[PDB]
Amino acid sequence: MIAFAKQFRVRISPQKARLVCQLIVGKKTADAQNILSNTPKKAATLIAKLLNSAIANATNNHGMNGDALYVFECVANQGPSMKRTIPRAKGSSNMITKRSSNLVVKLSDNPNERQELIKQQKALVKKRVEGQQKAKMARQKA
Amino acid sequence: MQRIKKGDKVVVITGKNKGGSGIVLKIMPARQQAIVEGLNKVTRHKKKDQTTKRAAKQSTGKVQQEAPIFLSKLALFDQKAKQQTIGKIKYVMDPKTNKKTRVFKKSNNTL
Amino acid sequence: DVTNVLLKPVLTEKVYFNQMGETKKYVFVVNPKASKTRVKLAFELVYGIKPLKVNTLIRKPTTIRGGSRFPGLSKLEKLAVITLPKGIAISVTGE
Amino acid sequence: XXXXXXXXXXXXXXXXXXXXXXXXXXXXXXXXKAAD
Amino acid sequence: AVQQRRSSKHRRDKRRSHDALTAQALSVCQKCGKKKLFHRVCSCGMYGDLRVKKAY
Amino acid sequence: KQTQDLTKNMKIKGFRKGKVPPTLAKDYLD
Amino acid sequence: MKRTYQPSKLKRAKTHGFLARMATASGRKVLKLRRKKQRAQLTVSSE
RNA sequence: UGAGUAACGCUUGGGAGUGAGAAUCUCCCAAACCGAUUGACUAAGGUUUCCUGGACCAGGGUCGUCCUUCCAGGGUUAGUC
RNA sequence: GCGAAACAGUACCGUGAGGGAAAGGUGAAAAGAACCCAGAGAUGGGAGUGAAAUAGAUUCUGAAACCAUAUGCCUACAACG
Ligand SMILES: [Mg+2]
Ligand SMILES: [Mg+2]
Ligand SMILES: [Mg+2]
Ligand SMILES: [Mg+2]
Ligand SMILES: [Mg+2]
Ligand SMILES: [Mg+2]
Ligand SMILES: [Mg+2]
Ligand SMILES: [Mg+2]
Ligand SMILES: [Mg+2]
Ligand SMILES: [Mg+2]
Ligand SMILES: [Mg+2]
Ligand SMILES: [Mg+2]
Ligand SMILES: [Mg+2]
Ligand SMILES: [Mg+2]
Ligand SMILES: [Mg+2]
Ligand SMILES: [Mg+2]
Ligand SMILES: [Mg+2]
Ligand SMILES: [Mg+2]
Ligand SMILES: [Mg+2]
Ligand SMILES: [Mg+2]
Ligand SMILES: [Mg+2]
Ligand SMILES: [Mg+2]
Ligand SMILES: [Mg+2]
Ligand SMILES: [Mg+2]
Ligand SMILES: [Zn+2]
Repeated sequence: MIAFAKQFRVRISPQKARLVCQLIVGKKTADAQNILSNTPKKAATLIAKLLNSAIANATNNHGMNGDALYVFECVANQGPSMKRTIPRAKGSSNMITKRSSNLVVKLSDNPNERQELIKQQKALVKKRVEGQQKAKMARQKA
Repeated sequence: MQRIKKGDKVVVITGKNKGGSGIVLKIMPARQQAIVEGLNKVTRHKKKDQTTKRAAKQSTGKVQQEAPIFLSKLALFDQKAKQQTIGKIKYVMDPKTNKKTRVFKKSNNTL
Repeated sequence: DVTNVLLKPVLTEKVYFNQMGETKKYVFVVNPKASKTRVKLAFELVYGIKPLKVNTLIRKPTTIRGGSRFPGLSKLEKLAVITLPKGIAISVTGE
Repeated sequence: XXXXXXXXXXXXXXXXXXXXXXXXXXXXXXXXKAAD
Repeated sequence: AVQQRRSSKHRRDKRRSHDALTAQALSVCQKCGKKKLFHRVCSCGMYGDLRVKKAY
Repeated sequence: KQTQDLTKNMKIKGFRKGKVPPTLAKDYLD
Repeated sequence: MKRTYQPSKLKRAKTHGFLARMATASGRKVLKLRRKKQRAQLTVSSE
């Protein structure tokens, strides 16, 4: 049971954001909040808001206990860039790419959540194989 | 002349509402639509806006209004006939008043 | 004469600052092709009190609604400042 | 309250996007490295 | 000088292997309980037993 | 009293707040 | 330093203006072509 | 990819305040440079860039509650220039 | 396909003649998401409408290069198209 929160067009870079996300993945709720509130980085007062919103909609919307949340996955996907022209010397020009990140944080209450994902994939692979087998008797039937 | 006018009784012949009786309040010829009361009730999620003397209150909750319907889905309703039925209409010109009048083709009922 | 050179009166802080203290100064917008004498004549034929003097302002067009998908220019305005004699104050609305 | 927008045009995220003309009128000169 | 050969996406991460961050040491205030980074005044202006600054 | 209450904000077209006309506040915003 | 273009109202209008272009056969040929291309700015007279 | 690398293009400290958030905004006290000038009036050119209030999509080589940016309103008065 | 399916000879470049782009698709119907929670807000998570909301205005389908996460295996005496 994964609850999540998202943020599109975050000004922080994914490269400079993954360093902070790797400090909170797998961490308990209170310790993650305590750790992230005292880290001198720009991408720390923005991941905190996303994390807080995720806690709120996990214990209010989906109805989870609140004492079992651990950071399941916090990642910063690559967002859309904006191209501008920086004037160089001797008449040349370069392209500055202000890069943006799409942030998503996910927390679970069950410490075995990976197993269910593999199970659904296993269920998905099996449905493909069953259709082939069901098609084969019918092919043989005709 | 026009197949559908503002006021005449009409029903719906396709869609979720079958045999949906209503009164046409207004006809948009350009978009080939027709607003019929009691049918196609939609409930817009009414926001709250306060920028005018009337907007200071603008009490709007779950107002259900009328959605326009394509004129093709509409069919005229017979009233003079003892057994009411759905049919098509003509555009005969009676020399008594030289005015065009709609008449059904499965009966002899005017309008 | 035709009195198409008196389009619309305008009321601002500057206008209301002048419209007090003995002599009143009323600011209208006029035909940009009209002259001072035409402004005085229009005021003569439609109000009845001879202006003491007339001053004119031309406001140049400038870009408006900049950055909006379709940008547009402004409209050319000529402003006229009528000043009635001591002790007279007529109403712009009500005749 | 009194938060509303009855005007036909009203937006806070004004639509705009900067473009580039790719102005790269670069050149070069001669040199002291000439083996003749 | 400029690269005559492109660096793969693996050597880049091998170089970045030393870019990981460290968790700053935190402690508990003895009068309000919130975590504060060690050897520094808390948000209440309470360092140890000394009233330092007015409350936030 | 009432005219004091009706002079706060509610800016008229050509004006700002504060110097709202002492007598003319019932024409545009009626 | 002094760049090539030093702006001036009078010089611009007297060199590339409508009246300057409408004084010779060459200018008439240029304006007809500009009308063929439907240029919004026919001459430097219009902003 | 180079690479989170080079670079960020001449100017300090503190007190109070606003604000959800302040080395960067407001006020005050200093401090440092200009002072045949970074002072004041204008020609040419620029064309609203001027004033008030609000905002922080975009731009400001950082930040921003702030801007010459954006929004709304306003501003240029001649018989003698 | 006319340079131009959109407001194209436009934006933009040049003193000037002149040169000259890119950009289409929500849903049958806006029925465009009331309300609640976090947040300063945008926004996000629920609720609701809808057949479909992983059709949500970033709006038909969504490929690869590219960036991240993870089940399983291997890898810190090793000369590697
Ligand atoms: Mg240069
Ligand atoms: Mg004058
Ligand atoms: Mg990798
Ligand atoms: Mg490194
Ligand atoms: Mg490259
Ligand atoms: Mg890099
Ligand atoms: Mg290096
Ligand atoms: Mg170095
Ligand atoms: Mg350096
Ligand atoms: Mg500098
Ligand atoms: Mg400095
Ligand atoms: Mg000195
Ligand atoms: Mg000076
Ligand atoms: Mg401007
Ligand atoms: Mg100002
Ligand atoms: Mg302001
Ligand atoms: Mg910035
Ligand atoms: Mg005088
Ligand atoms: Mg959704
Ligand atoms: Mg798509
Ligand atoms: Mg080994
Ligand atoms: Mg050995
Ligand atoms: Mg060997
Ligand atoms: Mg070998
Ligand atoms: Zn404390």
